[PDB]
Amino acid sequence: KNPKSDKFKVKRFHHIEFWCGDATNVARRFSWGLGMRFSAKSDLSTGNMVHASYLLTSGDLRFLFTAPYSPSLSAGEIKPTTTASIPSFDHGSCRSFFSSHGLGVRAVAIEVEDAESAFSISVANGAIPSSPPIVLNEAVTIAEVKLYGDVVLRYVSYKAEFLPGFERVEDASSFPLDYGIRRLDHAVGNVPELGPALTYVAGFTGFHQFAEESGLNSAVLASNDEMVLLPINEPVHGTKRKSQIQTYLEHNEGAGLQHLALMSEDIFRTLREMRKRSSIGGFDFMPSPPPTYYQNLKKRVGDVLSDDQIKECEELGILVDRDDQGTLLQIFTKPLGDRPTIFIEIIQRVGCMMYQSGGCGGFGKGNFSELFKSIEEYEKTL
Amino acid sequence: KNPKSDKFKVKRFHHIEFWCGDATNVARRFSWGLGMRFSAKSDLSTGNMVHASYLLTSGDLRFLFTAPYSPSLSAGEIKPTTTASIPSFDHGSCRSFFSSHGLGVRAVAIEVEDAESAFSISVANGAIPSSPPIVLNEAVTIAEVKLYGDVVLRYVSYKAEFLPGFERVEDASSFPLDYGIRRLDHAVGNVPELGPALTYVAGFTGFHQFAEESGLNSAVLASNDEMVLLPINEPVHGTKRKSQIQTYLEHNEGAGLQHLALMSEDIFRTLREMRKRSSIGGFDFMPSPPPTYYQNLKKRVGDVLSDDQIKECEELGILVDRDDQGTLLQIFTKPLGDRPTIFIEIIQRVGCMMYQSGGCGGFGKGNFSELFKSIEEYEKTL
Ligand SMILES: Cc1cc(C)nc(-n2c(=O)c3c(C)c([C@H](O)C4[C@H](O)CCC[C@H]4O)ccc3n(C)c2=O)n1
Ligand SMILES: Cc1cc(C)nc(-n2c(=O)c3c(C)c([C@H](O)C4[C@H](O)CCC[C@H]4O)ccc3n(C)c2=O)n1
Ligand SMILES: [Co+2]
Ligand SMILES: [Co+2]
Repeated sequence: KNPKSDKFKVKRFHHIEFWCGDATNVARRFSWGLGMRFSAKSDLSTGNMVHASYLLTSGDLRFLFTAPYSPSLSAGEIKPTTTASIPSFDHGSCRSFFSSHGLGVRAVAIEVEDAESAFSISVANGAIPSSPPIVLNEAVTIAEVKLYGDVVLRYVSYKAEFLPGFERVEDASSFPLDYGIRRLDHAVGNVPELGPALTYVAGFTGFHQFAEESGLNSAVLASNDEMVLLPINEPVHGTKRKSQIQTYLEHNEGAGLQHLALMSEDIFRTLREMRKRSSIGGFDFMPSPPPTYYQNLKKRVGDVLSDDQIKECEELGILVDRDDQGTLLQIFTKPLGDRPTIFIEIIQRVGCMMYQSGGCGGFGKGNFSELFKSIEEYEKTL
Repeated sequence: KNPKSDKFKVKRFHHIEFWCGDATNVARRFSWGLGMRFSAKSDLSTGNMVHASYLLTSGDLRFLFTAPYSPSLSAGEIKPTTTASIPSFDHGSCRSFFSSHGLGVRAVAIEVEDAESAFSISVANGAIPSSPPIVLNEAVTIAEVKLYGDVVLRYVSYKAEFLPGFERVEDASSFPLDYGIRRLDHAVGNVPELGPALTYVAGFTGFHQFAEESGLNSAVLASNDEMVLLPINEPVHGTKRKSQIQTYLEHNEGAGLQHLALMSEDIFRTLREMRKRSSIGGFDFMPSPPPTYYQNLKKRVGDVLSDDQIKECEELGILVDRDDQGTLLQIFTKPLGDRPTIFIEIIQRVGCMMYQSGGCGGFGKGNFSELFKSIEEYEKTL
């Protein structure tokens, strides 16, 4: 069931903004590790005395990395005279976020039909305002409401190239890296209590519940065409192994974004390229499932994947799940930074052709049982 | 003249510590960009609840990257019960340093015969104490005094593997990168007033002055065998072009470390490898001198470098200077992070064979005039 109850017209995920201590070093690391090109900038060289912001892109995926300069460079400015290209930016909010949470996602940005109306309707329906609608160069409108913790849901709408005040990046600095990642599939929050978090967010968006012992409860909120997908997790206490959601909350100092799932047009090539770079500046992946997991794939998805394609999943540590509608290939990175908090998921979906409907195959919930069983079978085998 | 007036026995540069917002991302970026291997760690996986510290090495060059965790993880600790592996670390000092200065060098560490005696003699001779001598596992002693700004001169001495509490890094995480960098040649501070800075540092070390219109005055302090080299710069005001030292002080919020000069055993190979990676996660270099500069090298160092070796300098943007004792090959990176503050110099020295004496060829002061003249000649040519 999809009641299509969005209270305002939502299009697609637009970008993700990380708040950083040094945007240059995080952006260069992510660019090499994920195969994302340097696409735009707003910094001292573009007249921005307030913050350094660098945009990486791969297909439709947009990762923004932002850090504050010394407040002294902009001390004579006021908001009417600001040189910041992102008017919601605040030195104090950014420093406090990073000191509290470490490196992580400040903004989950979605493109909407009209950011001013989305902001008003959201707030009229319970959203806590964070930054009011601001029109940039009579061209782009941006507004922000609280999502969970210190993460904001950012609305952006365009009259008709990222944002005014950003400059497109010089070719020599723009190496055309590409490992096959094409768009953001979903963005996942960890919270202490799932119920109130869902009620808040579904309350002000109209997003509906998407139909779907290991330490979490989770549910997924979705827009009308189910292309904006926002899962939310809560911990389950008193288990044998401590909940990874609770470990997140402790190290993150509370709720925040847990993982970003990036859709690849070729998850085999993406993982080959990412794994080649894991130990030379890139990202590391979680430990691979045992061979028993891959023997069990024949019975589960042997009608979807060939023996060679299953063996390729085994070589790359790829996990596989399946819905009543489709099939899911997924893998998780180790944490992106110092703290055991945010990580990345790489994903590719098979099925649900109509274009492919959003969330085809689910989110991998079936792999909690399949991993456990396969680990037990492997332990008993040896 | 070398009076050999060190007040305590100094050996060599030991390491450089960067204070970071996220140590993981800076260390991975530096590793790929400079060809430095992941050598040791002290973090949550080693029992450190206080800070994440990662060590990169190339030859004798040691770069340490350190960031604080949430204070809540260590809130029940006291200094007698600390899990920090670096006892001078303080969450508040680190957060304040980074918020004030951005990414940069907190500690210039030198290996001494006895860190407790070096600390006592330094303080008895005017050094401002920063962290008292602390003996780690009855094996290593560490102590810190202020150098300039918020940069400390760290003393380390060994009874007889980086520091106790650090673990050597697993092979799979340790990719054996190497672009030829072998040791730290010198470390340079920017200060508002050179005179008092020199008098302070030379006062408590006994380091002597090393014998050597463009916006700076500078002088170099050196240990007895002149293998520890600490240049210090001050701005010169009222010039045509604004002093780069003054721009540093403004963006850094005061004095701090300006550049680290890394000696390569093969500066041609180092620059080839670094430039291949500039736009895929590595470091960018300053704009190359005009061809007139390289035509002028024949008259200056044609007895030192062949035509092919001069043409190789031209291909790589390498600068060349010469002493009465030796010849200097050098090049500078763009700033390492968001702010136009710290950068890196790659260097290789020819001559002064006895081993090679420290500082052979000077520090490139002759290239201020040579660059200007060659730019004027190139402008007139076109
Ligand atoms: C090393 C380690 C330690 C622990 C405690 N769990 C794991 N782990 C996962 O984190 C994991 C995740 C994050 C997902 C989804 O992506 C999420 C969806 O987007 C939203 C719905 C629920 C979310 O879980 C799916 C399966 C997972 N499976 C099987 C798993 O085993 N891995
Ligand atoms: C783009 C740009 C803009 C400006 C204002 N200056 C430059 N520049 C330099 O920064 C530069 C530096 C940093 C050095 C040494 O390494 C230092 C020694 O270690 C200590 C003694 C003095 C120190 O200068 C040598 C020559 C330099 N030359 C010729 C130059 O032109 N480059
Ligand atoms: Co997921
Ligand atoms: Co130098």
